Amino acid sequence: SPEQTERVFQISFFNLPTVHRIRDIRSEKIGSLLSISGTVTRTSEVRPELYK
Amino acid sequence: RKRRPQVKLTAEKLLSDKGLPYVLKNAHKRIRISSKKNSYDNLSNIIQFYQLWAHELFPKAKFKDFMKICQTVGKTDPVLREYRVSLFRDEMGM
Amino acid sequence: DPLREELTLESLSNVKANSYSEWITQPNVSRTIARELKSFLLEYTDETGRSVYGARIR
Amino acid sequence: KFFSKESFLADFDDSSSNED
Amino acid sequence: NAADFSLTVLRARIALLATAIGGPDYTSQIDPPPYKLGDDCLACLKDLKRWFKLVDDQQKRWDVAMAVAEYRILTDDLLPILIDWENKCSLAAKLAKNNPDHEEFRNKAYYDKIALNCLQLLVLMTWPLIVTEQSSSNQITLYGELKKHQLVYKKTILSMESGKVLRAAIRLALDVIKIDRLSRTPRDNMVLKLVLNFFRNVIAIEPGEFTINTKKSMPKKGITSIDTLPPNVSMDDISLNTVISSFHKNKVFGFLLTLTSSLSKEFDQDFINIPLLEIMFYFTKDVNQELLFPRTSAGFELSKLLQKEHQMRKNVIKHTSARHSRFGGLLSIQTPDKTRLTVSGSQALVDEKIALQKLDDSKKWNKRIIKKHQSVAAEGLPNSLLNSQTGKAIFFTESNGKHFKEFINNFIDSGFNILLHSVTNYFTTEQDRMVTLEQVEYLLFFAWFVKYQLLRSKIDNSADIKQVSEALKEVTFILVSSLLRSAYDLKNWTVTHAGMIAFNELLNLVSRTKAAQETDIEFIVSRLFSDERIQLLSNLPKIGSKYSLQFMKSCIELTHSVLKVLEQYSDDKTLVIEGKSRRQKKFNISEGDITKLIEEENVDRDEALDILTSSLRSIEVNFQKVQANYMTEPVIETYINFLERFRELEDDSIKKVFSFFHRVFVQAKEQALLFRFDLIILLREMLSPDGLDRMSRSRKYVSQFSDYFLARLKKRLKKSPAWFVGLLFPPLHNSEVGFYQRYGE
Repeated sequence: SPEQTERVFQISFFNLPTVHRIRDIRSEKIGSLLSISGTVTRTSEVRPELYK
Repeated sequence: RKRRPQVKLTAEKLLSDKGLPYVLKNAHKRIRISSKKNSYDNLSNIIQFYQLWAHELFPKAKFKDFMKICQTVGKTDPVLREYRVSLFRDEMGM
Repeated sequence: DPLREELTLESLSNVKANSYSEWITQPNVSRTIARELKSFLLEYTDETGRSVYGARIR
Repeated sequence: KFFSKESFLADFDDSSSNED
Repeated sequence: NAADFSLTVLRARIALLATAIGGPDYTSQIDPPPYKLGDDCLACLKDLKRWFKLVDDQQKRWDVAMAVAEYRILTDDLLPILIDWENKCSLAAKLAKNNPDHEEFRNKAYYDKIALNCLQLLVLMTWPLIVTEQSSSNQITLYGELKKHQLVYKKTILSMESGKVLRAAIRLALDVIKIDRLSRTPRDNMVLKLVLNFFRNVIAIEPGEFTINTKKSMPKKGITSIDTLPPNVSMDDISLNTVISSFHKNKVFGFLLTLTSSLSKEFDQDFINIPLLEIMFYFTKDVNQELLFPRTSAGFELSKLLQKEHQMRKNVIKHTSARHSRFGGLLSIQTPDKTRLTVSGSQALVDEKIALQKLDDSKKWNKRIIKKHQSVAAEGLPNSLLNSQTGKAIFFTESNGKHFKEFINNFIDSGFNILLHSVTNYFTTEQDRMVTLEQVEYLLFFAWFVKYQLLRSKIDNSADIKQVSEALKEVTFILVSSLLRSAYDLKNWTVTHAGMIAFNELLNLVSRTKAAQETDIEFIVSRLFSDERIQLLSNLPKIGSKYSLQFMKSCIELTHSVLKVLEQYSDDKTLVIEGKSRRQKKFNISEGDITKLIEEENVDRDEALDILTSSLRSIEVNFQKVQANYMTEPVIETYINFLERFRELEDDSIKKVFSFFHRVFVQAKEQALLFRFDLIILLREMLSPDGLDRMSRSRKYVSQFSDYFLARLKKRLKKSPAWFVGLLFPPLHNSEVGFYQRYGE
């Protein structure tokens, strides 16, 4: 196994004290930890991002 | 093709009516340093009159850049030097 | 010749390269896979006793 | 505070033995 | 097509050699595959050494290094060989300690030779890459990629099962050490130098620099990144925390301690005196000593940092408009000369200062600011305190910081004195042949360990300051002063900065030893301030303003130390100093005077003639003269330029600057030096809510100095209106009116 890359660790923070609605989303709290309940209409293809 | 020279701070510019004679005419009237005011308000009042004088004299440059070009012209121009010694000589003559 | 001198199968298992494609790109190694695959196509028979790839070439 | 070389050899061999 | 054909045949031959060194033994079935040496493999090690000799050295090429690096000879061949030798030798040493003469190696000499050759390739391939001028274009083209491959080398060395190759290297060293001192050949001490050089390569590897071509104009996109990192290599792997962890786990620290403490009694010191100092410097080039003493606590400092950020964010959003961007507000301001100036804003509607800051910021013409372009990086030198930002902090962990503190404490308490004495023995004969690298690392090693012992003695009374007592010998005085003087006369500015740091810490050590005991102290303060060195320290601030921020901060600390150590002798008057006499000082000697001095101080007359000559050049200096020599206008210019960076600096540097401003403006009593307008603009910026924090202790003395400054300013302008011009311009030099300008008559 010669190919060895850095592992892309993903951090998940769950169990927030409050949940927000889509109607309650404001632009004053971007970059902040939010929880949103909703119904998915459609999903997209699992596509590759260019990460590094 | 020589079309235009870009303007800089010159010896004729300081010796105009709007310049250092304006400073001698109105700086003692405008500048007020008081002990009741705090140092921020006193320093800003020092900066404010000179900033309005700079924006009337040479508006192309920023104010710190204006002080830098005044330092360069004061080191360079001899007419400004003899005017500066003439002010001191005129006040010690009286 | 250094571009022509080959190597062996346990030296092929030893990668000594950053990626797979840079290893396959390397020349003498590329001729080693070339001769090994030629030996695989020429000398593959099943339990019956017939070369499958010879009949496939035919 | 002198550090002995024989103490470093002894510590090397002992931490080879059990490593604590 | 000769060049690419030669390149591909060279890469093919290195690939064949890398396959010919060894294999992972896939034939044997073990869950970790044990590394097996190839047949006739020591000859392959000699072929790699021969290739690195014949091509890389004389022919001025670096193609062999990348040809090795892309085929992973260090990653996959040398390190498994050395680690297998280390593990086998450790197991054999255990089994031989329990029962001697059982389970030996079959071919131990062969394994030792191939281990030594692998360590030779580790030293030869991880050598520090310096590219000076007049070098080959191949090295200039290949330098950045080879630095990245060396970064991969350092990560792989430190990360492969927590660095067992360090244990292999110290085992190769204790193969030499077990032999007696008389029986050791110079090749064995050269093997010791090889091990110490390997450790300096492991420590010394740092990320490279991003070099750009400035012939073409810079486009509108500009520089998007200056990252110079390989894919799998991060900044955490390269950093010193992993180095301290891998060194403490593999007992590298005890090895360095036991070679430093018995350097004179056990080892030939001339072989390993210089790599040991290089190792100490490569630890201590990027570590600040104040941060090593920390004085929920992480959360405590975090909560204080969020309070500071909250106060700065509140001061920022004071200027922010309450409404949105398209909510258009136009304001027409008038001067008492009747005019109309229009500004666009909502916050600027009410207060005049935000509107005038808008009118200053609306201009799109910027003056030229010339740059030195950082020519220190052109020389071959590592990144250190002379190159790093003043706000750069090394973030040691608890265990790594404690291990580093223990290692530095045992280094000073065991063998800092012996190592310093050996190095100042070696360099005082090699002073005219050393390039800038050894001068910089010697001065930084001396200054760092003197400062750390000073700080440890200040914090804790258990430590003794006399543990750096061999810093105070005359030989180190002569070496540091001569290095600083030769750096100044040749206009070399990196060694000048390092010597300025070393002289500042030398004066700090002298001040600490004088404050502890109140003697040889008058002798050494006469020794340092002799010759023309007072003029040297006087004209160092006059030339400071052109150079970088770190040079200027060292000018601050050196001038503060000079004035603090010279203000102690203001009343005691003991300022006898060896001075340089210019014209004739010849005196007809009297042998009766000579013989009565022989009776007086018990001396031979040849050295009494020496004393009689040296008494004639002795002079006395005035401390008021020292202050008045320091009060030149470019000194004020460089201190005002240093106070411009008041956001980045801590409280101590601006405390030193405002203490010198108190020295100028209160004590010396000439005030026209500080009556310039850049100081007024800077004081407005510092005293604004956007500048210094109100909770910080710096703003108290900044406000007090500004109050006293504007009091004297309003006194001077009330007594004389012509100084309204004098704030704008540099002060006047005509002798008929200059006395009235400077002092008011």
